[PDB]
Amino acid sequence: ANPLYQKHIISINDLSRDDLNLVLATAAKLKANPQPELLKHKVIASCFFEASTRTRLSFETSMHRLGASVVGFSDSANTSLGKKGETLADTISVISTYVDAIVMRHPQEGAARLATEFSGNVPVLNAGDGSNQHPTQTLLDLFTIQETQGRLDNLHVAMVGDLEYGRTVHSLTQALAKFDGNRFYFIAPDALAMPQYILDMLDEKGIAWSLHSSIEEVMAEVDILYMTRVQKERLDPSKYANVKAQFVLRASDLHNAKANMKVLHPLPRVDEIATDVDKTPHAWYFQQAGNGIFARQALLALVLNRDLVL
Amino acid sequence: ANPLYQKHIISINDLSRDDLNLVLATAAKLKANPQPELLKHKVIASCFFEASTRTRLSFETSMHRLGASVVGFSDSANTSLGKKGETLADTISVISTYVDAIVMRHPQEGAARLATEFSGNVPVLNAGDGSNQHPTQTLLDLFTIQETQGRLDNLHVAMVGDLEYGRTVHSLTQALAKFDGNRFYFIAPDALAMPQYILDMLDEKGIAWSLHSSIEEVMAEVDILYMTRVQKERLDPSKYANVKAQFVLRASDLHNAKANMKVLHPLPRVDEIATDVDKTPHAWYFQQAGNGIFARQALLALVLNRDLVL
Amino acid sequence: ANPLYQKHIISINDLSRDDLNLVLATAAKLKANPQPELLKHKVIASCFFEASTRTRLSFETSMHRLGASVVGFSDSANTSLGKKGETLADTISVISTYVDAIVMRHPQEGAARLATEFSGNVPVLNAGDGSNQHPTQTLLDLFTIQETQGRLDNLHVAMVGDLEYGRTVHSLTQALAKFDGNRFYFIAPDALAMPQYILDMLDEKGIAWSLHSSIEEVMAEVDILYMTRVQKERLDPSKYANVKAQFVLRASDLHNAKANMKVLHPLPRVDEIATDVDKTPHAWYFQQAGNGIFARQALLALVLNRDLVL
Amino acid sequence: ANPLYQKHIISINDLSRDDLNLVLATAAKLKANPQPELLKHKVIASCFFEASTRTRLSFETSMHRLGASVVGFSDSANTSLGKKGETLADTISVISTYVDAIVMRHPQEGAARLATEFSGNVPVLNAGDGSNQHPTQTLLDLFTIQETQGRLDNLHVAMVGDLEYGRTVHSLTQALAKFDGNRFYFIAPDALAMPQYILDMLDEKGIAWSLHSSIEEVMAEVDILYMTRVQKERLDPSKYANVKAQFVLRASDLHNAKANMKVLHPLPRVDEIATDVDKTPHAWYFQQAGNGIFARQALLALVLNRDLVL
Amino acid sequence: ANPLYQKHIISINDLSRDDLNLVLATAAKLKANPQPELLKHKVIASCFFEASTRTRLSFETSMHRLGASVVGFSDSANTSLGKKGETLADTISVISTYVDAIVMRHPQEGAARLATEFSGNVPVLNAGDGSNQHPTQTLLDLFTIQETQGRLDNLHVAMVGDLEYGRTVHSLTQALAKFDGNRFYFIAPDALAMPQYILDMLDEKGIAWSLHSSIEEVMAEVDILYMTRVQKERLDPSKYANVKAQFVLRASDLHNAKANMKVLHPLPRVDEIATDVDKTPHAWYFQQAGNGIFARQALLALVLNRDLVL
Amino acid sequence: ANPLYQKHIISINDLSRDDLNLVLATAAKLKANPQPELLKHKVIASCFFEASTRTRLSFETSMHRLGASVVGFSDSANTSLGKKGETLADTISVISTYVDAIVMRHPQEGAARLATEFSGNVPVLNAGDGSNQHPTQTLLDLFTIQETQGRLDNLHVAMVGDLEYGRTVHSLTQALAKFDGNRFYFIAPDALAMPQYILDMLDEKGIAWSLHSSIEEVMAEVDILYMTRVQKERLDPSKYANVKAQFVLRASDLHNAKANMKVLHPLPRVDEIATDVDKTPHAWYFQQAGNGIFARQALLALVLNRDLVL
Repeated sequence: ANPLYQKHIISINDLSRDDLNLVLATAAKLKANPQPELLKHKVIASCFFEASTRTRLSFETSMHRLGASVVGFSDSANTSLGKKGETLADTISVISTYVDAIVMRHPQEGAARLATEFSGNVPVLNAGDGSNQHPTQTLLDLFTIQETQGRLDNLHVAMVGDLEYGRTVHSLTQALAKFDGNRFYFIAPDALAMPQYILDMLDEKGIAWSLHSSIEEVMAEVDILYMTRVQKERLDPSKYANVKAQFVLRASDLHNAKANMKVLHPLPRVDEIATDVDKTPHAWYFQQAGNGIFARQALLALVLNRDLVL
Repeated sequence: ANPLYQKHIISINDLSRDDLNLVLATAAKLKANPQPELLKHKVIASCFFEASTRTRLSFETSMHRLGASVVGFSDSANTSLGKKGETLADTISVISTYVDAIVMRHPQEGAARLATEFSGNVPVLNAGDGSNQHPTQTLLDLFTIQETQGRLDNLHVAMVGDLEYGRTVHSLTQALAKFDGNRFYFIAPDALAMPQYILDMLDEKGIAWSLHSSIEEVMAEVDILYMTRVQKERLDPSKYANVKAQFVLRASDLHNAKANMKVLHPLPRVDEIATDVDKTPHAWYFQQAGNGIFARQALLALVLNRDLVL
Repeated sequence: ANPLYQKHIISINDLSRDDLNLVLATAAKLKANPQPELLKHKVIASCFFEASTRTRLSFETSMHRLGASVVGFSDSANTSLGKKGETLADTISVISTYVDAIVMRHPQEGAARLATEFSGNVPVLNAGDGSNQHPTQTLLDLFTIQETQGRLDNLHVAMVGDLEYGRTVHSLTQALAKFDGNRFYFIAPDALAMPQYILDMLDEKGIAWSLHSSIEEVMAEVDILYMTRVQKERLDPSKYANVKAQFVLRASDLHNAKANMKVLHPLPRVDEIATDVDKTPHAWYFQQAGNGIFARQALLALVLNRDLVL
Repeated sequence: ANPLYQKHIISINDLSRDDLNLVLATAAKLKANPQPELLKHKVIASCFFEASTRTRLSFETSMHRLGASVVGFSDSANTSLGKKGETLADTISVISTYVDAIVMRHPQEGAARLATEFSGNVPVLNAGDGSNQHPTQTLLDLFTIQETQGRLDNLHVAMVGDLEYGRTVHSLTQALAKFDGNRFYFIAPDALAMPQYILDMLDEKGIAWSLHSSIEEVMAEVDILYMTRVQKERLDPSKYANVKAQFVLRASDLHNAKANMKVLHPLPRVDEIATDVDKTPHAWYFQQAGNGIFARQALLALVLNRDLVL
Repeated sequence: ANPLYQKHIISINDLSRDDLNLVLATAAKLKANPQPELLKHKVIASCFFEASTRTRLSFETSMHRLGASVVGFSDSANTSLGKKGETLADTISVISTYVDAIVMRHPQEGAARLATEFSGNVPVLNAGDGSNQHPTQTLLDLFTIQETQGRLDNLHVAMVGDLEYGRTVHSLTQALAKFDGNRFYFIAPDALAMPQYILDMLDEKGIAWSLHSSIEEVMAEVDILYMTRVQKERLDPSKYANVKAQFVLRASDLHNAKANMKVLHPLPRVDEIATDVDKTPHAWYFQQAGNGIFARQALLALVLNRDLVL
Repeated sequence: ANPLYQKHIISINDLSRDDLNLVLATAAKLKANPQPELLKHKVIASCFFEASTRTRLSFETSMHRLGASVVGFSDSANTSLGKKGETLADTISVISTYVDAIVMRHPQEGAARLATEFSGNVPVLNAGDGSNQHPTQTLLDLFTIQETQGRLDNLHVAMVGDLEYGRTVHSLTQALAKFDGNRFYFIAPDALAMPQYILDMLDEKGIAWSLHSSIEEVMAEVDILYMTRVQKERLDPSKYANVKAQFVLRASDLHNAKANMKVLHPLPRVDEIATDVDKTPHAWYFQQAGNGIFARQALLALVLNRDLVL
């Protein structure tokens, strides 16, 4: 069997570098040469306790593309005091007797991990557990970077926006740190700077990093510019306008940028990326989104199919 | 390739007569001899931004009937924006990287056409865009008429009800006007008569038409009686009762009607057709509904499958 | 053909003992040796006019496990007591022209039966019609009992809880009464005792039954302990606490119980079964749930597939 | 006594020319010299089964100005279709043992009248009974006309807007027609003409009335110009289309008005009266509204105080 | 002082036979000669945390009749489970610095009692605390019995309806039993018998009571016939089945009543008392209701006015 | 006339120091010697377009205490649109013809000020206009501080909590800055610090202020500790618990505090002040609340009564 056969996929931190490459290789294989009948006869449960339509669509598309059958549900803001009756445990306890794997998304952190403890030999794949993990987002991010730079080492990577709450970039930073020679740049409105324990983790690994306050300072020399999504509630509406215009990206900010550089963004965006960057060779956020279905196919394939055909 | 392969289907007006017959022929073929594996390995997106259960059921059935895989969503009225953050454009920009074709229904007019501008080479099929278009409803209407009369030319066709707001009949009128020798009769409570630009278009083509105020005047000599659904809000509730009883159909109104005539209705009905007409040979609205899955199969087949097997 | 081919499945009382065994035998066969392509090319409609996610999930999984395609809908608080335009009849009249079978769940009693009157030769399977029937729940119950005791006759069966409103146990009682040598024990807070017509039916068949008020009195000598779910609204919140602690089950209540005994519960449970019973050999409610997909596979298979392969 | 002592005021059509005069006379008297202790020790019920803030504030203020105490309720979007069990008749049978008079507004035509049949000796005053009557509105209208013109005979009065449903203009016309020599001018968007019973009534009394399509025709001759309120569903975007501006009265429309001309509107207005008329000497709708407290004081005074000496 | 000056009135069970008498005497006094200035310059809070219109109107009217000013609020189907943060205790702590007395009604048993622990020197009067107490309802009941019978000893009183939950009949029975020689007659639909603590209480005091199943048995002997109010969920269609008509009292049921016999019902009534009894001399429920303002005047008078001289 | 006769009271910034003292002196006079007939024969409108029960109760009590009559309304969640038809301006235009003064509370900022532009010579008093002003709150705060310290100058004042959104403290700060020798201490979780323009205003006036992060640092030396109410939505639920325990006050935090110090809080509180501080001599928030009715009496008195009697 391959290392990931029948394993739960809960947290980025539970994966070696070996693992990561394994996933990314499979993604690239499946993207080159589809296997629309790899999971024929499998039935996967798409369990979105917290609605997330862009996430469900991607994942369910991945399932069909492998020929698997899909059942599931999207929950409705919850209701009053939850499911109220059913413990999450009971819920998994039952569903794990219907299906061959579970993909779940939930507002409480740790829910995915909890499910593993009642799912028997049914693997669960975390599609988002509150503010904790979202591994396929990170995996899709990784795959996208590698595909476009040809490598995941010795890269110049910028992070921009709400770096304090932006779990997307935490995860991507963590996983890029299992790679050598990489160099980070963090761009944030001061009271939103990158949480320390990461930097501590970075210094301790010997990872070059620089805190800045405007995209310009570094634009000329980065390979990936990864933007997150600054909110109108987080910062207040007076300080917002006074410093908002550097956490917004226009094509005119790309005059001195490298011909290999791609701009990434987990989506959705609102105003943080002006639509005029869309037409440039740098915009790669839609491409990135597309790659989600390969990252997710890869993961489902590796977990449910004992030996992989590259 | 057939003329429709890889084309967007947005508006009835974008189709030639050739086109229409092409669709209708394919419908008839598929109804006679199913191809439950024609679209095996295709993944279609059922995107109902505005909920419409009778429409989604029909369309999704069509998809499974051709062996395609279906993913999608039905949106929930409006707490305020269903979307707020995401532009429709961004939403299509993303979904068009997951799937092989998009079937969408939306409250704004022009939404489907807008989608085509961001869907790349992914075809979109309009399943209703506000009060503008609903092409598969027209096509299913056409197919139903042809099947039952053997021809789409030189026919005597009645329209009844809310002819001012009833887009269903506008479209059907428009498309029947791409045919020769046809003759219309419009039945409406005066302040709800058929919009003029239609008639202008009809006079200009040399199309015989007569405005009436009761079904009786014409019942004896029509081939199709197509009823729309008069509302309790549109006309007030005092004038309603005073003229309501001629825009209601009972079996007793069918004594002098032709043995070829079928009564149509896009559905649903409330009281405008009494249940006693159900048992008669003229009731064909349920049949009509059934034909929906053939009109829609045909369209999907033509669009996604380069060369058709009649 | 087998006796159930193309038959509607509406009410437990419409089935002979022969029928029941036929279903259960098929369940057992399918569980032993899956037929993931038995219903290939069938399209089933999953119509939940009243939402019930544990019920829909189970049923839809059954469908995909037999290789059938699934379309449907879940309704939103049946907001009020109906779809305001469409009669249920019209709705079935239409749907029965799209699909090969109908699985429906509805707030009004008799809705399933009504559907049969408009569905043509399309079979309908009742997945719950208000407080009347839920036959797959009973069938899954039956199957679960037989599997674990090896027989459906001469058994010692306990029912616990809201026996006045608990339709789950009524049905199970009725169907277990088409078997010989069975002995019941009813445990209820007095003003919630088992409806009489049941008992009348039992005396008239010569069925041994005893009314009790605490689980203890009988625990030592039962083969099945089937628990229902007592509500916080039905009994008021003063009397509740004064007698609640015997309609709650702990592992410590299982010291003198038989090594063949299994505890059942249709689910979900809230507090009526403490989680400490989960780890014991008696807990079988999750197993029971899993059997749902075999009872339900069996029924779809028998109905849609003319001759069965055991 | 006084003719109105202990009488109900339910409908305009129940009041003589004398009655009308008495009310208006009293009104003016009270307006000139207040009697803040006239109803000391009375308790009045302000029963607003249908919420209407403008109307309730007026009525209640009047009660306080005369020294009475007020108790009551405004009602709400009714959960589950009402007090449901409790008849209006039981409600009025009870409330009428507490209080000295009942002022009530209700969504059903005839509610005020039914109250009197159960109120005993407690007079009930109608503040609005569905689309039937609203006598104090009419009385404040009359009072405004009389106060500014010095008279209720020999006037030139124009009604403008929705004449089909403007219950205000029906009432006012009825009333004025109890007086000699008035001449009427009716102006509608063609649609929404005047009820034929009103016109028939004018003819027997021998009263001049003319129909018109814009105000221009009539502006130079009128003494009162009364505008109705005009809903979004009362009319549509299609009949707001070529002539919707006379539906919008502007200061410019007033250049040739007689100096004495006043413009009344029962309020609220949405767009039918432009704010630039507010500054003209003809705008009188706010003043009209404040006269309501005198009409209402008058009714309450006359009805509760045996002999009302000015 | 007077014994009740500055005391809280929370529960019937806190009041002596003398207390009861004082209230009733005062009530009669006030009813006979009003003192509309007795509480001039007092301000009372009418705190209705639970909406109850009938109760609030009565209480407020009483305050006004005694010349006090009223402020307060009626509450609503509570969004998000309350003031949530704000404790009732904080609420009472604040309000009791504004006002001179608090009349409050609350959905929780014990709320009035808790209020007194924070109200300081401000008396609180209980207007309903969940299913616990409703003292003024009970006092108006006693007052009506006393006024019409000339007495509260040596009576023959029948309670009819839901005796399990009829908090009105529990209270009234308790109070009457503070008096000598009353004999009681209880009548239920078998189900819903009287609470054993009440009966046990009667036996110690040495008081005659009889159980019965219809009113016929008892009609010729009773002085008061007190009906409870009876809910749709309190009972069901199955126990409305063979004997539901004695649950519907009709004029015909009254042929042999003593001339003095009065029928009281705390109201509202839905179907349990037919409208044809309304005309009989026995019907006294509306009079009963109007007596509430005296019971309530009385309480307020006594509690706020140091020495109440009749 | 006194300076405030017939003036609108909209914003704290529209009042001199002289004004403030004038209000506070009148408050004290009225508290010492009530004038229950000062406003006899005035009618005030209590217009709460946004509901606020603690605010309405206080204000309405003030009006009754002065003998004024009160009419008004509380609005119901603004109902999606608001009032839809009526412009605020029209609403004030009308109400200002009924009444002698307007007290209003409204969700939009500037609504009070707008009212003044249509209210003629009727004074309006702002009872809260979105997040802008609430002057009677500040005034009651001021009066409470002065009464308990004997002076409004040279005081040591602490502000605690959500100092970024907490308009209550902004206003109190502003107004205290029209006094000499005062010294502030601001206690906040960093991303909620006191808005700068305030501080700028303070530096510019020469006002000593110190930013801190825990109550302890200063407890020993303050005269007023004024707490605001930190939300569970504003800060997120992970960071909340990590720093929550210093914005919570227990009695044990009061060991080294001055014998003149009083703890203030506009109310309501939830957990930010533990109930054990209630019993200490420092708790003054309920007292503070009481003072609201004198601040508010003073204001109404000064505004509607041309010359004051101290």
